Amino acid sequence: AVVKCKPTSPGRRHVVKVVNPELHKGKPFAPLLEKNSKSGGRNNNGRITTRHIGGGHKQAYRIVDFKRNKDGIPAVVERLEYDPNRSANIALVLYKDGERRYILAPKGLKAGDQIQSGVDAAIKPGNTLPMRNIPVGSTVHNVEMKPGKGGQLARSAGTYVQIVARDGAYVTLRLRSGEMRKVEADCRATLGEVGNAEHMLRVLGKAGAARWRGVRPTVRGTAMNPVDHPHGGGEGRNFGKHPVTPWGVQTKGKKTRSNKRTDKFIVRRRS
Amino acid sequence: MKRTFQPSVLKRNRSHGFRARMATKNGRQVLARRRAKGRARLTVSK
RNA sequence: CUUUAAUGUUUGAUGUUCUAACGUUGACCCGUAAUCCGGGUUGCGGACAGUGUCUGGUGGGUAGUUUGACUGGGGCGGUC
RNA sequence: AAUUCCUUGUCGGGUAAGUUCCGACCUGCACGAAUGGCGUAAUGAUGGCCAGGCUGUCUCCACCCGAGACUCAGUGAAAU
RNA sequence: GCUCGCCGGAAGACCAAGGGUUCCUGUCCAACGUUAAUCGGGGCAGGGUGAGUCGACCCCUAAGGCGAGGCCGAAAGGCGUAGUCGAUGGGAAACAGGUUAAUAUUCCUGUACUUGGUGUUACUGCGAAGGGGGGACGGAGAAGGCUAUGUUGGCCGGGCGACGGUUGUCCCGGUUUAAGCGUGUAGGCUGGUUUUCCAGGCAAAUCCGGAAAAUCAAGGCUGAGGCGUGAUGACGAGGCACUACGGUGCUGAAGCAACAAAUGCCCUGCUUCCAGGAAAAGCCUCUAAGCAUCAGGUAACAUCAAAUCGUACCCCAAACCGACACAGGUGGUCAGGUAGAGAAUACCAAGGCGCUUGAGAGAACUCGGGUGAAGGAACUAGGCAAAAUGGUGCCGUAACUUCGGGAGAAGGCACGCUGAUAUGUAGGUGAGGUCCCUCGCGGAUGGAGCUGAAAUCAGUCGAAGAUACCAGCUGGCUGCAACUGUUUAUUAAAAACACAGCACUGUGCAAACACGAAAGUGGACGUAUACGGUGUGACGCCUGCCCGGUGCCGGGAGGUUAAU
RNA sequence: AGGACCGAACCGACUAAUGUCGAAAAAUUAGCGGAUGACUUGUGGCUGGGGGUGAAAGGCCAAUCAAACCGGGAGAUAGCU
Repeated sequence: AVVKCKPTSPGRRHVVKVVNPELHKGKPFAPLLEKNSKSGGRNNNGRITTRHIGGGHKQAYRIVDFKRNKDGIPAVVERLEYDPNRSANIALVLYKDGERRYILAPKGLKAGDQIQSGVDAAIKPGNTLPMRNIPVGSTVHNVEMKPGKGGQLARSAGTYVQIVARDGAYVTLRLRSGEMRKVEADCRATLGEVGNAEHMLRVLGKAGAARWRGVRPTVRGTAMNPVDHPHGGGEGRNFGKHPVTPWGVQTKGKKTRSNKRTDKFIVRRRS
Repeated sequence: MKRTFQPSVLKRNRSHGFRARMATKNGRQVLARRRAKGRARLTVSK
């Protein structure tokens, strides 16, 4: 659900919250928890590689099952939890053999629902099936690029990929970016669309939301000195230069895709 | 006013101790130069 | 010799297919109480990608430099 | 106009007196629409002006309370 | 020794970090103390630091370091696995009184507790770098039960007192007692007992998890405080006897009740919020390998050991960092009485100090203030500085507005003391007696007793009763910026930077991008509702024309075009 | 519930005055803004010089920063004093 807080004060005036009533109001499943130490944009060398990262509320990583190797084992959805690491919400799944795991929550899943992985699966949301078994023209999420990888496509909230064609051993998938990609049929995929489709409605209200979400202030090039940024300099907000990255690479409409390895799997580009 | 030097024996030993100096050859070269100069206090220690 | 034609030959540019080089930050087993690494099987690409020398283009991102002289406040204007 | 050389542009308000300020016109040297234009409640140790109380800021300074200044005893520098 | 003054949320007492004998005694003013000095944190000599229960040490570990093999790199070396370090964290145990000139939670007196070895006795399956539970956790907020603590009353010992009265509802001081042990309550959490089965817990499992049942409906875990013992013990006001006259020995009465009450415990609790809130070890349990007449474990008893290191002193300062015996800086703990909402402010208890130059005079002038005739900003770039309001309760509160705000708008009236309402009310707490009890730390009545606001009337003193400190000046027009916030430590705090939002662009995941000769990393153990770059900066109208020049994208007709 | 309001500790330095061979190599007095968060602080580490960090000022990097400090080239050169 989407709610707008009354403008009791600045900072609350523009706050729009995304409240999910059915989420579990309790501690997560400890056995599946793992520590997640923040990096603040640093690397092994210790220097800042990616900027605007640092701080934020502590969060513990959840071991989410992606490969879904429990083939032919029906399972029940115990409940839904909010995973800080992912933009969507995770679902606790208890299998008939007596073990609990975490999966990505599709749109149509709720508490007490039945799911099952493996080739012998139905077309109901939450089931896992290779594209060969999945009928053409269907929407799937958490698709694999290679067998056993785990799943890499359509993992955000409210995302999905459409199965378009079937080129024998290969299948054509249209992604949310308009990309037409070719993927081996042996790879696995999950039916249905990811839940929490209202992720865009949140506006974070104020600076503090982004500050404690893990994003630090961003400084524009015009405000920087010539020694640091290619932009900047001159009295009175003078630019007189084409847009460029801080490192001299011309941005604002320059393609950086130079691989020549996976292009054989690329049918069309964005438009 | 909190001046530049705020003593802390643990930090002193872990930053300029003999073990730290020998950890890297550069510190070993520093120790060799100190010995050649013949200073009574080779490094900082209790 | 100018002009042509089947056969066998040197072959190059391009296209399709295969794997035995190569890639695997895909899966399984071992060294191994091991997300490193190496080895064995398999799957997926595959003579592509990537690397080494030469070479055309871009390249103030970076590095070394220059920006003459006469010239009565300055530069401009003018002369060598 | 945070932009205007001429300029204190012209007109009305505010003071008796207003190169500042507000409102109206545009003769825009040299505003202008995401290096944003137009309004915007609330916010500001933000710029400017005005009005009420207040008072030593001032007309115009006067006295008093404490430490220096001054005298004595002991210690005793500096720039040049 | 007696007066006067200061701190007393500190200018008191403990520590952590940091110093290294500055701590006490004897002895001296050669040098130091911004003067003298017999004095000192100064010179010489002596003494002083006692730990199974404090901490370090030690088991484990976060960030992070090192890193056997391994990858890469001209060499050096860089990354990193297994492993090992790394407290700023998790793990076992003590309190009261007494003593030295200097040590005490270490020494002495009393009562306890914890971990292992050895031996005896009765049973039994033991057994892990392996599995499961626990350890194990955020922000904000309300109540309840308590306690440290403080007030009053009764009791005890003394006093009745130099300027009026004080045998009386009067004054002075005490009324303290720990850890541990047993009861286990207030409160919080959770449904238990038994049987059968399961490809799950990288092999197994009686252990965890899951699936079926029969039975009861209670059980189990945690849990402050209070109560008895600890304790017919220590301590205890005061008195008595000697004093190297500083001081030492003996004795020693009562040691209870009510109220208020914490930021401290129940509370790692309970209720909500999204920003979703460390890891491992100790601890309980299950089994693999191997042995089960063994070994090993359990329960009771006796004994041994718990080593080594710091223990002085300062620790908001004269001893630490500032070159100084420097108006500066320094983390945590306890932090009381009256007024006060308050850890503010005014005076004090405990406790600590008068800050290491003073003695005179009371010129101009300087520094910090007090007052002021009349005008009240006329001074000045500028209401700069100064002056002024300032608190509680009640009425009332404009334009605009995003309907929240503006607003504590602006602007008006009462605050002292005493008696009555009410020989202190409402309210809070709550004795004894009476009745029940699923019988004890149990439930009703009841108000004894204690505490106790706010309001009305009347009277009364003062020029002024928020009487001291504390404690917004107010309104309008207006440019900037949405706002909170951050910046040039050490002349610029702003219209500058940043901000939530918006738009373009790049990236298909061995992603783009950046650090790196390369490995490998952050991005991300994330993934097109995801991440990087660019420009503007909430919200409403929106964001008009131009592709010539320079970038970017696509094209290949035709000319040029290196290496070869 | 509030990157809410008034206001102690805590943080910072917006105004005035004193101090410039000062108590202090940016200090003291009264006002001053935040004071539940984009807050602050204790401890231990990581980011090392044409490099780090930087809510961005050419700011900070041990009282020194438009390129720190230490030793060497080095008795650099100086048509200059």
